[PDB]
Amino acid sequence: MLDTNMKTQLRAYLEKLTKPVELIATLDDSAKSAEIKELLAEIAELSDKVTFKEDNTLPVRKPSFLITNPGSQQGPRFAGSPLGHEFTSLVLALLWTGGHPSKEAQSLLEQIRDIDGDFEFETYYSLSCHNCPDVVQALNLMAVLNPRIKHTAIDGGTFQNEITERNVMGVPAVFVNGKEFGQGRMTLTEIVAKVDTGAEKRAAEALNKRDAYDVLIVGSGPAGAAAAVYSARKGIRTGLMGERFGGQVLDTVDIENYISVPKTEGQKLAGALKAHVSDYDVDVIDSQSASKLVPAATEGGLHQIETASGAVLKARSIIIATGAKWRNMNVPGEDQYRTKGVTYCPHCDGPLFKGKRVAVIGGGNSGVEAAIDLAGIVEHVTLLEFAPEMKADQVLQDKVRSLKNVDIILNAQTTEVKGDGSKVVGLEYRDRVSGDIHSVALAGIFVQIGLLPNTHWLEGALERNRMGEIIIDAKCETSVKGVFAAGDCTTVPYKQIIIATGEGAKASLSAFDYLIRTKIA
Amino acid sequence: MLDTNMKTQLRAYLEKLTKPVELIATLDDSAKSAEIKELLAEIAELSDKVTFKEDNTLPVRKPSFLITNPGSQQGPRFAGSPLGHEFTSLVLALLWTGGHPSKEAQSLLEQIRDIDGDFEFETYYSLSCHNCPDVVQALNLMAVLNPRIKHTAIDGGTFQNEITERNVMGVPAVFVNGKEFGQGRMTLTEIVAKVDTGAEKRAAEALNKRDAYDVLIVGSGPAGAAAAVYSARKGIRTGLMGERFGGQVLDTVDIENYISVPKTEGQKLAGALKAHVSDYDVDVIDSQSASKLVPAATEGGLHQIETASGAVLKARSIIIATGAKWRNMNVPGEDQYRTKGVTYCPHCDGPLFKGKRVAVIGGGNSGVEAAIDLAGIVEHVTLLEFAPEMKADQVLQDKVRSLKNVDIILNAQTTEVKGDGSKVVGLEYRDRVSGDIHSVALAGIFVQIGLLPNTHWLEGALERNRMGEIIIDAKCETSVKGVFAAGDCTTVPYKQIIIATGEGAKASLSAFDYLIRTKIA
Ligand SMILES: Cc1cc2nc3c(=O)[nH]c(=O)nc-3n(C[C@H](O)[C@H](O)[C@H](O)COP(=O)(O)OP(=O)(O)OC[C@H]3O[C@@H](n4cnc5c(N)ncnc54)[C@H](O)[C@@H]3O)c2cc1C
Ligand SMILES: Cc1cc2nc3c(=O)[nH]c(=O)nc-3n(C[C@H](O)[C@H](O)[C@H](O)COP(=O)(O)OP(=O)(O)OC[C@H]3O[C@@H](n4cnc5c(N)ncnc54)[C@H](O)[C@@H]3O)c2cc1C
Ligand SMILES: [Cl-]
Ligand SMILES: [Cl-]
Repeated sequence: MLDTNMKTQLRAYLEKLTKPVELIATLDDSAKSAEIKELLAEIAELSDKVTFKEDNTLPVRKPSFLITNPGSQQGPRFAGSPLGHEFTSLVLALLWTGGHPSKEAQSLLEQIRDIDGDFEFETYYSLSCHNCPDVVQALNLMAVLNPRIKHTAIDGGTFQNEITERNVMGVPAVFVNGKEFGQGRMTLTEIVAKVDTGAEKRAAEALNKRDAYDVLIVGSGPAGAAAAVYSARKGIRTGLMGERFGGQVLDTVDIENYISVPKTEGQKLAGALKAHVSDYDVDVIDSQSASKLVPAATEGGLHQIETASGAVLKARSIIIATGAKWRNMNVPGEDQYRTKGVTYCPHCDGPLFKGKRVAVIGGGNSGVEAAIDLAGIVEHVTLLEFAPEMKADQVLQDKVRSLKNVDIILNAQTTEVKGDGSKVVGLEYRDRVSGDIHSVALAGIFVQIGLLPNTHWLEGALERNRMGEIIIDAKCETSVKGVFAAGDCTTVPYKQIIIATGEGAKASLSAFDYLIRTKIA
Repeated sequence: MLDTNMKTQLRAYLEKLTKPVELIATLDDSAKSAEIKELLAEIAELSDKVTFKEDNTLPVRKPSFLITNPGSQQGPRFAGSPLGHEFTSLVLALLWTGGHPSKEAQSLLEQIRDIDGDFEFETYYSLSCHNCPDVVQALNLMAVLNPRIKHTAIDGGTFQNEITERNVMGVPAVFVNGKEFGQGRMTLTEIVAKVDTGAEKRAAEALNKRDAYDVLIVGSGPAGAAAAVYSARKGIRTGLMGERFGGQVLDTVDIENYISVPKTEGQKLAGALKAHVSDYDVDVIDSQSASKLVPAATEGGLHQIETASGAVLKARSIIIATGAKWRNMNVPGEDQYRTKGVTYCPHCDGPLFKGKRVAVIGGGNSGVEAAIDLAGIVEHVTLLEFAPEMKADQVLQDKVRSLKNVDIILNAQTTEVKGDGSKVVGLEYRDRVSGDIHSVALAGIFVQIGLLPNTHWLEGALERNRMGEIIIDAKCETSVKGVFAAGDCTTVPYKQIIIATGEGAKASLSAFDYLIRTKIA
């Protein structure tokens, strides 16, 4: 059943709905059906914009419910329990249906809304499974975005019978129009690339007719832009493809460590990178997502990059510069206070809180070192570690535990970020041991949870470490000849703009060397 | 005896004398004395500003000659033959005496002119020795700069007797005021550091009383400036010492690959780096040369940096960022056409010569790849390799030998760069096999001979590769705990401004990590 903290979190999330949401259930006399009925009734009382209706006559699984807006039959459907690890999947399905935007690439969202064709997806999950959430969330978002795409996420614990009849060997297990589609972790980009394989739009057909490149750079944040300038300066045929030019820089509000520029803005630096790239002959391709790398069958041959849009670009050398997603706490309040107290930048804004109190989320070496540094300039620091013991090396723990102005909370998970509409003013978190919720007043929150390199699409194609970073050497060479990598998606120790531009340059020079050594004279 | 090409080169060099030079010989009846007499008479006929006088009554070795200006007794003295590998040492002694400036650090020159005290140096060399030239040249420059410093460079082939009486075991062998001073390769900085050890000036005594730093950065070109910004942003006590702020950037005229800046000037970028560093609390120390690194005796202890001026700075961590000297052809015309056709930049100015002819000096992988690239955009390329066979990998040779617009000259050494007062117009070089001199008309010369990392002062203290580059890993860690390195003085594969600033940042973050792990709480 929903426990007290899930109800508290859900209420906070739902205050944000801008459009009404209706939960339509189809139930039978089973015990599980009674749990679902009680669950939906409990969710509906948390918000004025959410209502519960039941129609036991519909030709759908029992129990199951549709998440939609009044007056429509559009939306994802959950068959069985949507709690456990799918709680966040349920929260997102409610918020997106209620008008909340997705954080996915805008070009990807647009391609999903334009998908032609009918696709009925079904995904089997288990409440304890850790990789099902991403898959369920990706397909639910597609169903919210395009009425021609249906999705029913099925709880394997409730429809145990189906899992044996259909040979499901592991979760998450996805079927589309009756046939196996995929198993295991999958990103929205990879799902879209696999399903929208028909006559591609104008953009795709055009890309398919481009001549092969001497170097194609994938991703256009600072590392890729830097590579593009260096390559074009050598006069070779250069392609730079990416989702949106500028990478993380574009949305950054204040930057004070891009060497030689005391202070600039994300939009202006991104614009300057664009102007530097436009000073040369570079084919800049925007609004495209690379979905697959197919290595050259021979030395001096061509590598291929497939895109989500269905096109295939080809080149003599490749530079991967897709960056990384920066992990969130995923709690109510976080998005709203995104530029008003919640800080994700790895090495900035500390002097901003001199004389104030802050928190650091994460107890690994970076988290503990971030606390030690902040302790030197802020009035106070609260550090929250999810595990029962800090993960940092011993020597760091010993030093952080000797600082009077720092408090270490173990076995804790943030449950909410509080504000007054203008700035952050506190956070609430939960003691994993006892379930109790505690509050703490503060002006800043430094999230230092981790990074998620945008490299899943390269799985099995280039060697990566356990965290997903592409392994490179000093020359930015990968495990595949002619393929290089630069920036935050690689094993480079620190993630900064000036570091990424320097890596992009190195990768471009290595690719140039590789080209002269292998290109036919 | 002087051969025809040495006479040709010397005549070209001496056209540049601005002040008259007098060669004063003291000779005996020996055969070697007759050679010296003929040599000096031959040099004096090559220039209106050079005269030969002999005074066999002076209390100096026979044969020997003083290189000075009329009316003075100041200058270096050569005892025996000044030819063979000392030819360039003789050329420099003539030019400096004739008013030509040294390319050494200005602060170093100033310290030499201010040396108090009398020092009579003697250096034994052999005509075939390869490391004697630098030592002889360093001491000769000191004697030209300060009358209280005398130097007599002695040809061991002529004074064979002395070499056995004084136990000389190898050359170069230096004595000062009668006592052994040093043996082996030595730089001017290291010689000055060892001889000027008295009551240091005001600057030094002041430096000695500075508190220990949390990080001291040695060298203030782009890598060191970047490190300084990153360190100060962490709020630690940061010192940045260097000879002259800006490093190679300061004298660069046009820069078009500093990412995000389509085009700027060396003076302006250097100024911007200075402004970024001044936005924080960094103790910037100029006009100082590090001469020795003394590693901390214990973890968490202090490393020491000794300076040529006699001071000792100390710090918990050190970042070495001293860059590299870029090798020259060392021929008449080169200096004068420094910014007018002769290009040393590793990856710039190629499109500048579209439709024109150029040369590339150097046949290693960089030289051959530079030729292949230029061949794509210039009308013609002549590549000169000193050795009898290109050193580049086979695959590169095969490709460069298939390009019709490129000519490869093996067994060659440039002897002169020609111009019309405004721009380069050609070069002459010599065929090592036959001695013949050839000319070639052209508008550009790309020198790609090699780099000389400014790391000799670190010999034996940090591990370096055969070329003198400090070995580092991805985190910029060296072979000594708490000492990091960044930029052109390290093993980083490519030497560029944007690459160096990114490395400086990495090194600063690694030093910060090291500091939190070892500094007492
Ligand atoms: C909120 C915030 C503030 C920050 N502030 C600073 C700061 O002040 N100073 C600083 O130095 N650093 C800062 N950083 C870190 C800095 O932004 C990164 O280190 C830098 O942007 C990394 O550059 P990059 O080129 O490697 O990758 P990114 O900038 O991530 O760019 C990669 C690009 O590739 C795109 N892409 C991803 N996958 C694909 C695919 N499959 N196909 C095609 N394109 C794809 C991405 O969408 C993106 O546009 C900040 C980071 C954050 C999150
Ligand atoms: C003529 C020319 C043009 C160039 N043009 C470009 C270009 O357009 N774009 C580009 O990207 N790159 C260019 N480069 C290369 C670029 O300048 C270098 O890669 C860059 O300056 C390296 O920075 P650095 O900080 O490592 O070292 P450097 O700039 O060399 O600076 C090291 C500093 O340390 C000082 N120092 C040395 N020894 C000591 C000591 N013992 N104690 C104290 N201080 C010391 C040096 O004198 C110097 O000031 C050019 C190079 C040359 C020679
Ligand atoms: Cl940052
Ligand atoms: Cl360059």
